[PDB]
Amino acid sequence: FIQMSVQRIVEDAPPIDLQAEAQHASGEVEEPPRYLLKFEQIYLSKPTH
Amino acid sequence: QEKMATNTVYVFAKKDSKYAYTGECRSCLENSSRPTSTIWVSMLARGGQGAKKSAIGQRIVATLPYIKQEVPIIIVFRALGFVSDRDILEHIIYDFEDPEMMEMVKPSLDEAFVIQEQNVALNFIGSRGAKPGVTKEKRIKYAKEVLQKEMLPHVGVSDFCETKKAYFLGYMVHRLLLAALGRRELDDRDHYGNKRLDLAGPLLAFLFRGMFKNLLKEVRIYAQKFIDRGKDFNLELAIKTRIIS
Amino acid sequence: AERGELDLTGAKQNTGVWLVKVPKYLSQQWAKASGRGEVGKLRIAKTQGRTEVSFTLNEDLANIHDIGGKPASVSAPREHPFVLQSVGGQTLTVFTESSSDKLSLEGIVVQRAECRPAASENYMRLKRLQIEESSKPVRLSQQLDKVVTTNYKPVANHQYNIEYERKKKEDGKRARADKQHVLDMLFSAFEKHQYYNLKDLVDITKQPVVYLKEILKEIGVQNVKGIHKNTWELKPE
Amino acid sequence: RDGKLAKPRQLHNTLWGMVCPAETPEGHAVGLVKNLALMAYISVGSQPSPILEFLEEWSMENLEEISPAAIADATKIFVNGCWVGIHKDPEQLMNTLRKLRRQMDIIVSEVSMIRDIREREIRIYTDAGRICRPLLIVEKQKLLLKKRHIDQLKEREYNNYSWQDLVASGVVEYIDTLEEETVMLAMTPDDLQEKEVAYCSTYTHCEIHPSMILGVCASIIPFPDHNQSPRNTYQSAMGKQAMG
Amino acid sequence: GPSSQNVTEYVVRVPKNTTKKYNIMAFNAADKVNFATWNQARLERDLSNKKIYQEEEMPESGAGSEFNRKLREEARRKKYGIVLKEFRPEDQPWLLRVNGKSGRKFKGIKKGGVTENTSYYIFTQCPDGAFEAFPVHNWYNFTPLARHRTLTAEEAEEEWERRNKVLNHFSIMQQR
Repeated sequence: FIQMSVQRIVEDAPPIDLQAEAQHASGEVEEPPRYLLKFEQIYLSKPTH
Repeated sequence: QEKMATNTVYVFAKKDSKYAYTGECRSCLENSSRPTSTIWVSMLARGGQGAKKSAIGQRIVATLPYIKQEVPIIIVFRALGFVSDRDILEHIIYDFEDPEMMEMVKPSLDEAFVIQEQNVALNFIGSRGAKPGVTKEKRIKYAKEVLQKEMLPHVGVSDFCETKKAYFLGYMVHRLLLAALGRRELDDRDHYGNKRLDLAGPLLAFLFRGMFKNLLKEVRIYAQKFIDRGKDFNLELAIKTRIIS
Repeated sequence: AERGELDLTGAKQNTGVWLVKVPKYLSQQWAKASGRGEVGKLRIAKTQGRTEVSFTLNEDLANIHDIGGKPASVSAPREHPFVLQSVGGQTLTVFTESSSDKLSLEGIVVQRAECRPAASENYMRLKRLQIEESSKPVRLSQQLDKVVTTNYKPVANHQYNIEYERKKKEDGKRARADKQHVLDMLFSAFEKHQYYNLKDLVDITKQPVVYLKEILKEIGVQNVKGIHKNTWELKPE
Repeated sequence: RDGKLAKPRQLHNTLWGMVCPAETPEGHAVGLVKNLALMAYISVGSQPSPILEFLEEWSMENLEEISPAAIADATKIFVNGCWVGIHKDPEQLMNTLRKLRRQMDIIVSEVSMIRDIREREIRIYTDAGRICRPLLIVEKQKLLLKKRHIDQLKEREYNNYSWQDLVASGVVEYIDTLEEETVMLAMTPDDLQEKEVAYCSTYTHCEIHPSMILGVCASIIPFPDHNQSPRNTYQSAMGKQAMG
Repeated sequence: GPSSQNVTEYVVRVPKNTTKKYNIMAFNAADKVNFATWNQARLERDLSNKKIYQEEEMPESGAGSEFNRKLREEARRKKYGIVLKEFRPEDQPWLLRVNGKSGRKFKGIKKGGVTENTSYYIFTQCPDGAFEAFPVHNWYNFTPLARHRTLTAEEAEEEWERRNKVLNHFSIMQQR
C-alpha cells in the first residue's frame, strides 16, 4: 500500500486544467492566462513527532 | 472483511419472485476507482399471455446498470456495430452446429428486427435513463460513455475497445443459457474459491482515494477566487493538511 | 486529381504481397541497419513435403545494439525461421498514403508468416530482455531516509506583494466633470445589440456604481427582462 | 447484507486447510466469524503485464486479429476474467507454465494456474483476496523432496538457507483454492506410496502435516479428534478470555 | 512441382525513411466481391464523427455515476467544456465509396493497439529479386454496408409496435 497504491492513483492525472476569464472590452485581452500543475513521485520519510 | 470475487460471471438460483435465474457479475477496475458496476442479467419465470405473442418465457430483459426498467440484451448488439444475426451468433458460441442451442436463441432474435440502424440503438438506451427534452442528439452522447466507461470498465474504457467488448458479452450470455437449459449446474455461493478478501490493500486504497478527490476539490475552490481577484497563485494555502488526517 | 481519390492500381494488376509478424526485440535491431537498409538475406527451402523458410541476419547488423547492451547478440548472428499462417477467411489488402494527400493501392496479401524462434533460446535470456528494455524503477518510490526541509518566510505573502505593485500603478479613484464623454461612448456600445448587462458597463466606463446610476436613470430605464439581473437599455421614446 | 432470507452458513468443503473449523465464538456470532489456518499465505496482488507478453510469444493470437468461427479446435484461456487468446496444443500449454513456475520464474505467491476439461476453460487470477498455502509436490507417485535437502535446513543455523531458496528448488509451491480443485491431493508419503493395495497412484500434491488445519487456540487442546466436535469450538472462546 | 522443388535465396532489405505511409485494408471473404468490377473509388474520412457538439444537459439528461467532469462531489458550475470535437489527425475511420456514392459504401472500425506486442511488415517482390519491407502504421477492418434504405420514424412506430406486435412491414414502406 505504501509503495504502489499511493502512487498508482497519482500515476493517472491529479492535475486539472484551469483557464482564466476572458473579460472583454478592457484593452488588449489577446489570451487569458492558463495555469497547470504537475506531480512526480511521492515521498515518505521516517515517522517524527 | 470478505467479499465475493468480481469480474466473474456466476449463475445463481432466484425463484422466489417472478424470476427464475440470475447471472450476477461485477465489473470493477484494477487500481483506479473501481466503481463496483454490477451487471445484473436475470431470467424471468412468467409464462402465458393470452392472444398476443404467448411466448414471454423466452425473453431475457436484463437489468443494466443505472437503467430504470429492464431492456433486452440483443438491442445492445445493434449498438456495438453488428447488424447481422451471423455476427451476433458468433459472439455467443463459436460452434453453431448444435441444433439444441438454437431453440433457446431463436425466439430472442425476433426482438432485433425492430431496430436495424446502429444510430437507433444508441437512442433507445439513453431514452430510458431520463428525458432531456425532445432532442434525440443529446441522448446519443450519453450512451457512448456509459457503454465504454460504465458498462464493463475492466475490459477497457477506450473508444476502440467496442470491438473487444462485444466478444466478452457473448460469453456471459452463453454461460447463463447452459445452466438455464440442461447442460450446466448451479454455482455455489458459499464456495471460498468464488470469493475474495479485503485486507490492508483495497480497503486502505479507498480511503486514500476518497480524500484525494476532496484534496483537489478544496484547491479548485481556492482557484475559483484567483480568476475573480487577479493576484498570484498560492499553493501553500489551498493544500489542507488536517481534513485528510 | 482529387484529395480523397483512391488510385485503384493493384486491384486490376493483382499484386501479391506478404506479411511477416516481427516482435519488439527484433524490430529495434533492424532500425539501425548499415548502408541504405540492408538487414540480411532470406533462405527459402521447399522440399516434397516440408517448407523451411528461415531468415539470416547481416554480418554488420549483428554488431549493433539498441536501448541497452543486449549480450549474446552483438557477436554472431543466429537463425530466425518463419511460421506460415492461413490467410483464408479474410481478404487482406495493402494501401498507401503519400505525404501530399494522395492515396494509392499496392496489392492483396496472399501469404502470412510469423517470426518464431526454434531451438535457439529457452528462457534464460528472454526474461532478461523484459527488464533491460524497461529500465525503470517501476514507478514506486526509492525512499529518502528523512528530511526537515520547510518553507520560506518572506515576512509577507508572495500573492499579496505582486498585487501591491499593480494596484499602485493605476488606481480606480478617478475624477469626473461634465457628463458628456460617458454619453458619447454609449453609441459605440448599444449599436451592436439592443440591451446589455450592468456589470458590462462598469468595465467599459470608469465610473463607480453610485455615480453610474445617475446617468442610466436620465436617458434610460431599468428592466428585469425576465432574467432577474439588472438590464439597462436606451429609451425608445 | 447483500443477500439474505433463508441463507444458512453451515460448513463448506473449501474450508479444509484454509480456515480453522474448530475456532469460533460461543455467542451469537458463531459461523459468521471466520479465521485463518496455521500455515496459509494471503494474496496481495500483482500486475500480469510481464506474463501477458510471454503468452503471446508462445503461439497465441489476438481477438482483433482472427475470427472465433474458424478456431473451434483450440482451448480458450482467461486472465483476470478477460480472454487473451487460445493455443492449438493444450497439452504442452499448461506443462510449460508449470515447469517455469517451479524454477523461480513465476511468482508462486500470486499467480495461479488452473486447467479444466469439462468446461474447456483455463482461468488465471492474479488479484488480491485469495488464500494460498504450500504443499508437497508429488511426482510419479513419489515424494519429490529429497533427503539431502533436509541437511540444508539445519545449515540455516550456521550458514544461510532461508525459505526463499527452498521454493526455487521446485519441491514446494503455493496452492490456493482454485488450483487445488483441478489437481490431486495426497495424505502422507507412506501409505499411499504402496503399490500393493491402492485404488489410485496419480497423486500430484501432498499436505505438509495433518495438524495444519487447526488454528491458534485450536492447537492448544491435545488430541482434538478424541473429543466431541462442538466441544472443541468452546476452547477458542475460553482461551481468549483467560488470564496469564 | 515448382511449389515443392524450387529452392531460391534472396536478400530482404528494411528501408529506414519512406515517402508514403502503409496500412492494411481488410475486407470479408464471406461476401466474395470481385476486384475486377471496380472502376473508380473515393476513399475519404468519416462524416458521422462530425455531428455531435453540444452536451451541456446535466443532470437533466440523466447519469448514475455523476459524470460532472468525473468528480461526483459538487454540482452545477457551467463549465463542462469537455466534449470538444477532435477528429484526431490520425484517429478517424476511412469511408470508401466504390463507383459513385450509392454504388458500394464500406465502413470499418479502426483497430486500437497495433504495435503493442508485435509489428507487421509487408514484403514485396521487386523486379531485381530483392525484397523491400513496408512497416504497417495502422490496422483497419472494413464491413459491408447497405445502400439506400432509411426506415424513417423510429420514435413514433416503436411504442405502438411493442404494444400489440400485430402488423406487417409492407404497410410501413408504402406510406413513406
